[PDB]
Amino acid sequence: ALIERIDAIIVDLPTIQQQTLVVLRVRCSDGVEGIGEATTIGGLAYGYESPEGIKANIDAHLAPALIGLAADNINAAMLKLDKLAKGNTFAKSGIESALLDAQGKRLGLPVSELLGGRVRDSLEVAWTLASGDTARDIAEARHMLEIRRHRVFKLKIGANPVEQDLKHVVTIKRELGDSASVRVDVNQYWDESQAIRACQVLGDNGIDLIEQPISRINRGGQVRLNQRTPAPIMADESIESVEDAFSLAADGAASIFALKIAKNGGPRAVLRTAQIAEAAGIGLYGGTMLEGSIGTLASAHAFLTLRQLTWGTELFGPLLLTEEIVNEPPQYRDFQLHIPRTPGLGLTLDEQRLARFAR
Amino acid sequence: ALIERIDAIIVDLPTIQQQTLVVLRVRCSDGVEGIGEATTIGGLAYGYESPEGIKANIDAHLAPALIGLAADNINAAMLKLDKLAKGNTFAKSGIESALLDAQGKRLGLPVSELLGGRVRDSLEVAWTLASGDTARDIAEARHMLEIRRHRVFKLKIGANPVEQDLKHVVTIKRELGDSASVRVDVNQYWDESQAIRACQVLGDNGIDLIEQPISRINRGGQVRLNQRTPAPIMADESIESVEDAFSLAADGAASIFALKIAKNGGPRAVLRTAQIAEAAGIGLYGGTMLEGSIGTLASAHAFLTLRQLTWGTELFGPLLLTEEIVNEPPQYRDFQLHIPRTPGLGLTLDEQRLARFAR
Amino acid sequence: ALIERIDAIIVDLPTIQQTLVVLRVRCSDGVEGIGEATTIGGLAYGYESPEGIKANIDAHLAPALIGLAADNINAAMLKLDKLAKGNTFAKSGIESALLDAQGKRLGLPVSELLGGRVRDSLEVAWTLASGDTARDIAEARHMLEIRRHRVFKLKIGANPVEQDLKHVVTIKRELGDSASVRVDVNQYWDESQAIRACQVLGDNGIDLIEQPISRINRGGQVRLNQRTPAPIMADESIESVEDAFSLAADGAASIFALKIAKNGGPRAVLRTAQIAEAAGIGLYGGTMLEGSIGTLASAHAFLTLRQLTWGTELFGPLLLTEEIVNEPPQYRDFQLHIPRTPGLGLTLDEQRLARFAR
Amino acid sequence: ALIERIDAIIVDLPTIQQTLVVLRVRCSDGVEGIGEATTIGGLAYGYESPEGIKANIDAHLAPALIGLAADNINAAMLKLDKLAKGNTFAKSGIESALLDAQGKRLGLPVSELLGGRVRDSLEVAWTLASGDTARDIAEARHMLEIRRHRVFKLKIGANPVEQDLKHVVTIKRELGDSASVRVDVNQYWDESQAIRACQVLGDNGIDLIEQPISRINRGGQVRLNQRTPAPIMADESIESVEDAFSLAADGAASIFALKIAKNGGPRAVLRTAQIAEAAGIGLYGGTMLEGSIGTLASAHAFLTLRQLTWGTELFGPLLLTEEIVNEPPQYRDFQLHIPRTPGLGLTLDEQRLARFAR
Repeated sequence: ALIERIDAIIVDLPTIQQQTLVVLRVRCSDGVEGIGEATTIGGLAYGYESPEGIKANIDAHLAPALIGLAADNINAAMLKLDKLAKGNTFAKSGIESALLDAQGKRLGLPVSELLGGRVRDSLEVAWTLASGDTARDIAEARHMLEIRRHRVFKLKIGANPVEQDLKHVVTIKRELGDSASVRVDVNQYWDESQAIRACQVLGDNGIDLIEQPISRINRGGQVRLNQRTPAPIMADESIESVEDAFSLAADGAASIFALKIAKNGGPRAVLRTAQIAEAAGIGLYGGTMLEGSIGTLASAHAFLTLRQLTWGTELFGPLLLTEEIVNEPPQYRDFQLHIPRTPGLGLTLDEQRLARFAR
Repeated sequence: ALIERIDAIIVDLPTIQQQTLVVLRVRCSDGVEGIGEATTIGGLAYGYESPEGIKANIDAHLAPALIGLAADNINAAMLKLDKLAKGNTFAKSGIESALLDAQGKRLGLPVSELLGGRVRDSLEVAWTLASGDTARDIAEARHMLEIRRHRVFKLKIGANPVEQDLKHVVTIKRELGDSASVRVDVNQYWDESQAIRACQVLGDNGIDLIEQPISRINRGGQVRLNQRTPAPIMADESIESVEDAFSLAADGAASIFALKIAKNGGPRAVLRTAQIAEAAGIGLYGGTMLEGSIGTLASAHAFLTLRQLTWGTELFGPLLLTEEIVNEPPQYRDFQLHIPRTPGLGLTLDEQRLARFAR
Repeated sequence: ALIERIDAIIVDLPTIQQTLVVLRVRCSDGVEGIGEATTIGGLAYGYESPEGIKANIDAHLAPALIGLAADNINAAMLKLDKLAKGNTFAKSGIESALLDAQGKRLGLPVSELLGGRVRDSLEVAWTLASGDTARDIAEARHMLEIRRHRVFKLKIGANPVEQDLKHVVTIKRELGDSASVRVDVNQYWDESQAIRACQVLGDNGIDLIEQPISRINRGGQVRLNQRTPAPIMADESIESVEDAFSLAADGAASIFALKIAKNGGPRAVLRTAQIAEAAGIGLYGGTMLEGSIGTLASAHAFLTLRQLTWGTELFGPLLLTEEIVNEPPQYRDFQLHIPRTPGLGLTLDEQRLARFAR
Repeated sequence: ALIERIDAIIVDLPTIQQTLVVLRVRCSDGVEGIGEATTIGGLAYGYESPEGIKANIDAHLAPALIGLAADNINAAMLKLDKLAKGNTFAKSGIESALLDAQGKRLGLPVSELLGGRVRDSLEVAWTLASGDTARDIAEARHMLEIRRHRVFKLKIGANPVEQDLKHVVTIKRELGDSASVRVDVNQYWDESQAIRACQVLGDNGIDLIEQPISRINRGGQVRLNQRTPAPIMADESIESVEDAFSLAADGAASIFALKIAKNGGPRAVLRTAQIAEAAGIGLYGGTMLEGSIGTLASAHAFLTLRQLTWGTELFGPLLLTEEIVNEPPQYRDFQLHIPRTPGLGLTLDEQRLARFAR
């Protein structure tokens, strides 16, 4: 089987205002087509790759290089892209995901099987409390706990005065008590001078982990916080490649790594980061860039092969979408995401919805 | 335009007993004259440069080297002074300030514009509670808060027994509560054996940051305190040059840097320190050597170009003066210092007051 | 003066082809600023490709600046940093254009806007690219003859080590003291290969070794910086100003190559240059092979530096057969000469722009 | 397909004897996978001996896998990690057999199961073992003559330093550029001896120095990695994948020897290989002198690596006079050629298996 065609479609989907995704379709000579997803959050704010640049680069450089190569030699295809292109992990993630989807369908096996074999069939899924209103957040958390959908919550902070964000988080934790795990994500917003007292308060008031309190540019401060923060520090934005992860582990910059296929280069590349982490004794967390079912499931097939994910995952992207361009709704039940053992990613494109939302 | 003349005038001004300033006047061939200020605190106690030495060095070495050079090539003039003179940052600060003032007037642009462009028009201004009497300090702080002049206060400590200074500060903080930010400046007075418990008490009792607890000679202790003090440590006296700042950031000696044009070599030189800080993720604070409006405004035009100043500034020098040798009183209103977009520093000399206070 | 419109045009020029991205920033006061965001061969030398650069300027970068004050460049650039991470080549092209418009507006050269120059010309190196030893030596001798270049660079690492080594050493052997010979490995070797390679190179009079190993091996660069008999230069290890700080703090290189495209503009490159100065690191004016516009923006910044120990490699325009600029760069007596005219001192050749635009 | 039975058979083969442990994993779907757990001379080169390997597979390892899904190798291997610590040789033999059965099942070669190959053959070194200088040079010249090997390894450290040094240098002196000469000290020297030895070696064109000192001297390897003029290779310092991480984090070697037996299988060795790639470390395909089965399992993994700077030493089968496999390894033109047939592309020679089994 040879790679015959690769399409990159930008889609704008409505949310509970809209999430933009880059859907990849790779048609192989044997009639099999694989699908993948390259998604990011708000244009360029969460990465150098935007949906437009991703499409531009796939069309102009990445796809032309693969047409005519064997579909079933995923290693050769990706190694070729690395040689031709520096970075561009989001784009490479979608392509790898599509190639793995296609190979799974072709052999009748699920992607996790191609990746070695699963050790579980479901994954714990956290939930971001996003209203900004403390009371609403508490109400929402209790509701999600009642319907058994989530029991691990995450608050995004850093954009308001430190004391304001602190008050918010500590209040939600006191109210929920030991009924739920509460974590925070600062997304590099604080500088070390701010993080010093903040991490102390958070750690002292029951917050389980602090995700990326300061900027990736301050490597030394990450090492110091990793030694002094009462709550463990998780690296997210500091990881923009498998080599970054090695670098962070050697320095003792964090005790937990967020695993994101988009920042590593696909399902196989995230397993390298995970393995570097495992070799050094660093805890794992299944991360997301809020992708729909394709990218969420591609991430999921990889995480199912992992020995332990001490902190669970945050694969809730599909729950934020009102519409999807896939026909099979994901299974969220009893605090987890359940993954089928069907061929490939086990997804089928909703051609009607794809045409409607494509731009 | 060529630099035609440079005068260095020592002036003794009355305070709320007196502050000595070195006023610089640079006359260029096109009729434009720029003004600058080289000021220090109490002779030689806060630096190697005294008003007398500054005047001696400007007259004998620094000025002669610039006469006849182009007024509008500030980079060439300063680089020339560095080649001819080691250190002498206070003197160089006044000259740069005067050269930037002159160039701004010449092109009709404010100094901040020459420095790249402002991102704000006003700056938060802290206030030093100096009576030494706890009760008076509390009374003063409440008054300044009431008239909306200051909401960030700083206590200078280190000269009395540790417990005495500690009691003083903690009492002022308990009384003011969350209505004001309270910070301390030890000016290198403690040794590390003292700072260990002191920083712990201060940090535990609501003090936001500790400025220069120990001597610049103990680099290792600054690194340790930066890791163990509950409240972030700010470097001030450890910075006597742009290279010192780089050195301190590489060592992880402090999480905040006080920015002073006098200790760096002028407005442009302080931007280098700030940039080294920004590149390493270190927080910034706009410092002062208690200069009048000229040096305060020269400092201000530089700080307005900075992305963030997590800790505000302490540009309150003019408020301590009963008389000034400048005609335009500075704008302090609603907790801040407001900076005009007028040419140069936007100041004019009060020739009558200058003649009267010159010595 | 407000920013009214920003045009990003992809142009393919023939070489002795090179794809450039030309920026045109028109301001409400009638002043137009021009800039250039250029890379080498698609995505092989950076994360940005001409197509992605344009896509991003058109969809994100430019929209954020329309209506802003054209004269407050710091404010404009700080806005792009907030809306987009990375994207240094695009950001560089935009800043260059702003500084150009501002120079024209004030009737001052970009170098003055950046503080004031300390020199009027920069030493320029030349890359011997035939791949043939006799041919390279003949080319170098010629450049030396016409007094155009006396510093030559050799791109190696893509052939068996011993071959590349034999090549470089022969060239230096033949030229001797008449020239300065340097190599650029562009991250091709691994530490195990560079150990002996660096030793051999240094022992044979090569002045410097540019980026021998990959930026991913920080410990190796630190080791090579301490053991290589010839100084190690960082190039690809620098992808932002903070990287420069990081490398400096680690003692990973004794020389930093300075490229506006990799840092984000003539101002961002000065931040990198100053961090290096504060640490005692040697400087080198680098290039991404841009035409005159990009080369001149780089130049105006390099003219303000107290010292460029290893000179520059701003020979970019020389590789081109045609330019979309009206003023050809002045290359004479081993150097590039920069006028004191307003802005970048360049104007668009509308006719040729339309011809090579795509 | 479930795992139905696992047989571990000790076989002694004559050499130009070597004891191997052959694994036969039979699955419920009729597919049989074969593997090999081999070490050199009892317990002198590892913690596992043929007798202990068998004892442990029979009493612990195998019982835990009976009934499990044959096609979920990761799940099976993670089970062994939990029930038994260490035991990499046994674990390696088992994984090799599973991958073989899975390749046969799917009709795909093991290299494809591991991701897909980037080459069809691997460069193979040869160990000159007569111990006699003239004899070694004659042997090397011959291998070069028949185009079988051009890279030779010399095992030293068991004689007075000056003697061993004199030996190696003479061989390199005589062969010159016609060949790549390397040494393996197998932890024989102490740091005080390696200081001068490494210097002399490097000065005389030896390409690399494999494991000069003991894994117990971490600081020394870090020092030797910074001072030795020739690159230092880690072999015995690697006894698990985590060790590889540790050595990489410390900057203890610039090259890692890759051996499935020391890491735990073709998959475990890829984990080690990738940690090395992430750090900029050079790779070398190593061996524990296994016959075709072990050599092929190693090979299929090495074919997926982007780069093996120093080649391999998969000459194991060549040392044997008889094999219990039906397909002889294809050694030609300095390399080992690996087919694309299902699994390891090998089948058991039942007749010979029974003859040499013990």
